Amino acid sequence: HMESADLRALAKHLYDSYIKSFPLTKAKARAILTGKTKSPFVIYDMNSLMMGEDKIKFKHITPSKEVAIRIFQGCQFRSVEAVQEITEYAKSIPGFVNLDLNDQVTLLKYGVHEIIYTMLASLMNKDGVLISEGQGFMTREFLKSLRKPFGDFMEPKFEFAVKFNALELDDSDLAIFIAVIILSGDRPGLLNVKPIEDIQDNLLQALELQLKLNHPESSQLFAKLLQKMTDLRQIVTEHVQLLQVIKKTETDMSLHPLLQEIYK
Amino acid sequence: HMESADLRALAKHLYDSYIKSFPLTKAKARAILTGKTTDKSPFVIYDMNSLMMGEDKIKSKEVAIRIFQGCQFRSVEAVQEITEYAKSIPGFVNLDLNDQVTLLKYGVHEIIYTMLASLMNKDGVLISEGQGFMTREFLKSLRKPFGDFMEPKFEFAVKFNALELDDSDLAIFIAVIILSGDRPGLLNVKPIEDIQDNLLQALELQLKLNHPESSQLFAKLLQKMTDLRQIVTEHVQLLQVIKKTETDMSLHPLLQEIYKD
Ligand SMILES: O=C(O)c1ccc(-c2nn(S(=O)(=O)c3ccccc3C(F)(F)F)c3ccc(Cl)cc23)c(OCc2ccccc2)c1
Repeated sequence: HMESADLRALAKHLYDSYIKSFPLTKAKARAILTGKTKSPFVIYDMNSLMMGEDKIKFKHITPSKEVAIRIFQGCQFRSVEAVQEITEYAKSIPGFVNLDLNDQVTLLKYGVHEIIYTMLASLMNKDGVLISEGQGFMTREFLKSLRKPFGDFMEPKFEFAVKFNALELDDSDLAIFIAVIILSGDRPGLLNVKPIEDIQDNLLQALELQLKLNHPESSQLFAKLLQKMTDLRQIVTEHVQLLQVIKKTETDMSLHPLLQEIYK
Repeated sequence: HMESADLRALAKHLYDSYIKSFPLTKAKARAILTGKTTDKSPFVIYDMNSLMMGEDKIKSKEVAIRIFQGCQFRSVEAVQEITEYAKSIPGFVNLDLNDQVTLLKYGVHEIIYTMLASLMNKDGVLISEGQGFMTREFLKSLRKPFGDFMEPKFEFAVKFNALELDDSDLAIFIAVIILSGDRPGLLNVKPIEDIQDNLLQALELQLKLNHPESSQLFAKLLQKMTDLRQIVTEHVQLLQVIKKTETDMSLHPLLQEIYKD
């Protein structure tokens, strides 16, 4: 199908583009989280949150007065930013911009949720999550302690991330894996599935070789990573069901109509 | 890590046990569905009266209920066949007893829909050990919530069947599903994942030898476990609607235990 040297070329192409499109790489985030590097400002309670916004000025925690909502909303602000970074990255995947324009939009629409969850694990450990390009760190305990349903909104993301991180993928692995997710030929409404699965076949070959060369001791890591695509689809659907319960319950949630449109 | 000849021995073992455990194979089912055989033609059920004639030929309540009850009777039989097969998977019966139960609890339904695809084409499904064939249209036309019970299984089967797996492939794939270390409540994840590693190596080699032109079939088959998980969840939500609506309607004790939690 594809020759080994071409698969290495595709892997390197995707890695180079992944570094340019995403500001905070997994390699950099792990340096911050482990204490192996300007320590980030830590948000662990209500007062430290108040000081963090006053001193660091986090752009997702600014002008809807209740903290739990403010944080919940802040997460959606960052997610919308991440969609644009993922969209730019996808343009670098060989073949993608040659696809039918509606199919490109469909692949991004249904794939960004899975990729956001995947890449959020890079920024997490069992104790919290990096924010604002790594300058802040919000503790798991503070997040889980948010009232009513907002506390239980955050914890599932940590539970997935802890399991996903046990695979010990690095950025060069993740760049191919993210590409594989985007090129899923089973998204609803696709007009021309054939070139999408043709590209995914190439990407899967490149991921397989990448994993054997970069983790030669990690038996069947390729298979195990593919099994995580089950966890991703399952958690996205759960996430959707969680929002719908918020939307139908919480009357303090309204933003400026123009803001509501941006985050539709 | 395992040797090539050891992986071929494991595939042959599993295929052998699969033939012993499941009376209606994919190979037999396809001979029935494709026809050109006067000794294996099924009686076709497409409406009430042909169902009426079916009782006499294949051998007191509402039709949609009788059909539903029939599936649960067959589901219990399938759980029995699947449990027999699992005991033959090297290492399974050596596991902690609670884990054996847990793997079966969460695995039997994913396997049932996998092997049900073998009995399906786009127009209907074989029943009663291949003697009957019930049309998709007739099933979809059942009243209440029962009409929508089967259609998602058909939608999966049509896609899954496009992979063109045979029984020797499916024997390893089914084993991989059972030995899933991510089932909730498992006590000893590590020995389960050691077994699945061997099974995954064996499935990979099997697919390369038996489908050499079918690029990345291994990867594409594993992505199908996502479709399986979704169908189980849909089915469970349908049962709960039934439990709260049909209060004269009982489930088999074996089935009730599987669906608890
Ligand atoms: O930098 C990043 O790469 C980054 C990306 C995403 C998120 C985040 N998004 N969301 S989300 O809005 O629910 C959402 C929306 C659409 C689709 C998926 C999701 C989601 F999968 F993740 F669940 C979150 C919910 C909980 C948590 Cl802990 C994180 C997120 C992110 O959070 C950083 C953050 C944390 C606290 C306060 C402010 C910012 C960072």
